[PDB]
Amino acid sequence: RPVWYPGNSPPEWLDGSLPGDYGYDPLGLASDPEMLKWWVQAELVHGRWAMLGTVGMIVPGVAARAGGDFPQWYDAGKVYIENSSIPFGALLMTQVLMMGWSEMMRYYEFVSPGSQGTGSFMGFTEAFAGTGENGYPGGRFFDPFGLAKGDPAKLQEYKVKEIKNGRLAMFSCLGYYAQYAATGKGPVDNWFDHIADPFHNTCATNGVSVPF
Amino acid sequence: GPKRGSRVKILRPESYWYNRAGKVVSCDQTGIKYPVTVRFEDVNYAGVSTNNFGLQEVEEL
Amino acid sequence: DIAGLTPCSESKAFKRRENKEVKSLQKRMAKYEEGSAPALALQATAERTQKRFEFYGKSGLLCGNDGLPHLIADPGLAFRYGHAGDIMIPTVLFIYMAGYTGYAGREYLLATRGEKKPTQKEIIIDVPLALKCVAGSAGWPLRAFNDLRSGSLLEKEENITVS
Amino acid sequence: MQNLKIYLSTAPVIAFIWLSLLSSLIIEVNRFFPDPLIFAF
Amino acid sequence: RPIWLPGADVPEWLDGTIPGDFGYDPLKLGKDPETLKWYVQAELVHGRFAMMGLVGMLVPELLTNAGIGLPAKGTEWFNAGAAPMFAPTGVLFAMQFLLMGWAEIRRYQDFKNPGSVNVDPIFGGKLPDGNIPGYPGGIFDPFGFAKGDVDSLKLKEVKNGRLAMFATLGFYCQAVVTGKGPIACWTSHLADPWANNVWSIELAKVI
Ligand code: CLA
Ligand code: CLA
Ligand SMILES: CC(/C=C/C=C(C)/C=C/[C@@]12O[C@]1(C)C[C@@H](O)CC2(C)C)=C\C=C\C=C(C)\C=C\C=C(C)\C=C\[C@@]12O[C@]1(C)C[C@@H](O)CC2(C)C
Ligand SMILES: CC(/C=C/C=C(C)/C=C/[C@@]12O[C@]1(C)C[C@@H](O)CC2(C)C)=C\C=C\C=C(C)\C=C\C=C(C)\C=C\[C@@]12O[C@]1(C)C[C@@H](O)CC2(C)C
Ligand SMILES: CCCCCCCS[C@@H]1O[C@H](CO)[C@@H](O)[C@H](O)[C@H]1O
Repeated sequence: RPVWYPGNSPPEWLDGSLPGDYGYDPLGLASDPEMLKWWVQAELVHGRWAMLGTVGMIVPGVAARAGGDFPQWYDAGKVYIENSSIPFGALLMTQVLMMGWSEMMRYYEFVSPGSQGTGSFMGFTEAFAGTGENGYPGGRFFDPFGLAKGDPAKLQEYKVKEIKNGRLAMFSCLGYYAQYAATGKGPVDNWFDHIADPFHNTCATNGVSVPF
Repeated sequence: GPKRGSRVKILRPESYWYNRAGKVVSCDQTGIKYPVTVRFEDVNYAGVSTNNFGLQEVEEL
Repeated sequence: DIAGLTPCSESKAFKRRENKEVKSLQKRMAKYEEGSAPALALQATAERTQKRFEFYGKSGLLCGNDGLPHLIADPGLAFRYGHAGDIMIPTVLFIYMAGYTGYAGREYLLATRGEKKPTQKEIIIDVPLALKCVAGSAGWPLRAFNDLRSGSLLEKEENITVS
Repeated sequence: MQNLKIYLSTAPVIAFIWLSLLSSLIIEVNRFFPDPLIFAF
Repeated sequence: RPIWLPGADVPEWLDGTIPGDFGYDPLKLGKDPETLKWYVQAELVHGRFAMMGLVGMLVPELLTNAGIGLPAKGTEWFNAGAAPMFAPTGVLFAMQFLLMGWAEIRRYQDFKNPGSVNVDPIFGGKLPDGNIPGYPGGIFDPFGFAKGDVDSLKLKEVKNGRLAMFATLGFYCQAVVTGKGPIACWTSHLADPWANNVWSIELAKVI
């Protein structure tokens, strides 16, 4: 198996079948078998918020080239409550209400996979029952196109794509933060700035990353 | 008389296990003054986990 | 009023006591031009200190001759004459603070008692079992009465004595 | 990770960690709610 | 069987025996049997007061604020502390205490000795009883329910009692903050749901 840092062998505990398992645990935090399935969900969740976050940053940025007046991802928080029309408290506290429902629901299917779709949440049996893997609910709502139902050999082949596209969305979304704190400008602005004058726009020239 | 492994309460006035449960490791069939030998999970001051008693003192529960 | 005292708001030495501190403080911060944080840090404390004075005067504490707020123990005095917040209320707070950790220490010793060797279980805590007790300990007043009346709180007469 | 937990469960560790959770909390309660003589608020 | 949250526990000492049991007792107050017996009655007595009581808060203020028809004297439920007229609060209070405490010690000494609060000689006259444990029946069920819907009726008492208790606490905390009446707190939210929410005022607003 094509491990990272070729020439070594994977940590002996995880050689197993996990989508996108390259044998990378250099601090050995999967050593607890009970805890590993908790990290596998932890990644899957971050990978899914990443891939939504990245597009959510780039598109309003890319939208701004043609005009169309959007903000950058930073200071899009202000611009909305600048124009407001609903208070900040009501919004953040509707978050915690609706959002906390899903997560605290998402959790007790991880704890005990049987419940959450036994029934008696507005019916909806088998939509929430979960398909048995850690971070994959499946079902009617979460899976409207009925994918991950037919051929499994094609499914396991998506589960790999999802992670590998997720691990990249995270590692890019670390760039959006870091290259904002330095250049103080949007992600697609930088993607033009370096594509225009690559030589003087590079990382060493932001005056922050390379202090003197 | 009393039998091995069965729990016991000890009424011996001078003791660290007085009124404290213990398990007989062995009982002798003999005329020994202090035949029965108990064993306690607790530790004495001396570090002693076992002692011999008389039949008149040991009582089984 | 009570016990030959006066509410600190209508006190006098208390008002000296408040306004003598700011003077000694401000005469100190005249040594720092406002471009220094020490000019700000001292300022912020003078405004911080005056807040508490308007708080102590308002809340109705009783300052004796010295101008320092005293307290009053007796319920029949604190309650009837209106200020019980000195002890009478927080003496309830503490007991629920202290008994909670008190009774949460008893269950853990029970839960960890029956085992092969409880000793190693006292050194090395299993935090989940300790968490289930920290949770279960709440409402100990109602759970103490019940171990009290059911007879499960005491260990009765198999205790050991000497002579 | 098995044995790292069991060490973190030793008596002095929790004694440090859990007091530093009170200590910190009791410190910050005094940051936002300063100078609490009586329960008057 | 319904659970408070579907994935957790149903604690060992608690099975689904009694009605209104969804398996929620985090602090584990009831454990030994002779206690759980007690609290079950403590719930219903609350659940029953809360239902009746809340309607004392809800409806009178509703009438007044739902129109001119029969405006409620005493205004909002916490403005009816005033408007005693005939008798002084010193006496009218200790008339209650003496009067209630007769009936409610009768209720306890029944829980203590279940069969008969009062057997036919003592407490002259009266003593009809016809009493099962945990519910009085007898006098207190005049129309003669427990016609075979009991189990359902039992579930319908608790589940409404559970809610009126919880809803009552809102009346307290709301009025303690917004200083308005419930339908004032009601409509003002229903008017504009966002700005008139909680947590925009005084309480989570500490932020
Ligand atoms: C017109 C109204 C009226 C009504 C409805 C009643 C009804 C009753 N009277 Mg009566 N009574 C009346 C007028 C009335 N009385 C008048 C005008 C006088 C005086 C001339 C009396 C003098 C009187 C006496 C002397 C006796 C009754 C008794 C009774 C009870 C007999 C029933 C029984 O044995 O069942 C079982 C017994 C019951 C009491 C059923 C319980 C029903 C209710 C809930 C009990 C209420 C009792 C009352 C509140 C006690 C407190 C008042 C008192 C201590 C000052 C019955 C409740 C007998 C009794 O024991 O009551 C005092 C009795 O011996 N009556
Ligand atoms: C949590 C367990 C626990 C409980 C329920 C008690 C209960 C009691 N102790 Mg005690 N004690 C404990 C731990 C505990 N102790 C420890 C750990 C020590 C020292 C190593 C002592 C030292 C001690 C002395 C010297 C005396 C008592 C006394 C008493 C009695 C009066 C209460 C009192 O004033 O104590 C006051 C408490 C102290 C002075 C020290 C307590 C310090 C804290 C509470 C210990 C830490 C608790 C532990 C970390 C909890 C872990 C919880 C977690 C595992 C879930 C009461 C029966 C007194 C007595 O017998 O009078 C009747 C008495 O003279 N105890
Ligand atoms: C989830 C995520 C991003 C989510 C983005 C979101 C929600 C978007 C938010 C926004 O749209 C809003 C809300 C409003 C917009 O206007 C603005 C923003 C704010 C942009 C990033 C995760 C980012 C997470 C990252 C980058 C993590 C990198 C972790 C690494 C490399 C860890 C490696 C190791 O752990 C292993 C693998 C194994 C161990 O043995 C060794 C070590 C080293 C410990
Ligand atoms: C009875 C009650 C309210 C009664 C109100 C009455 C009579 C109102 C009367 C009035 O309005 C009128 C009639 C007219 C007005 O003019 C006068 C007044 C006087 C104003 C509230 C109970 C209120 C009771 C409440 C809110 C209880 C909430 C309990 C919860 C949330 C959970 C509790 C737990 O016990 C469990 C379930 C499991 C444990 O493990 C965990 C814990 C937490 C211990
Ligand atoms: C994470 C900060 C708190 C430190 C304690 C968390 C682990 S809890 C820990 O879990 C181990 C699992 O093998 C047990 O062996 C151990 O007894 C238990 O205390």
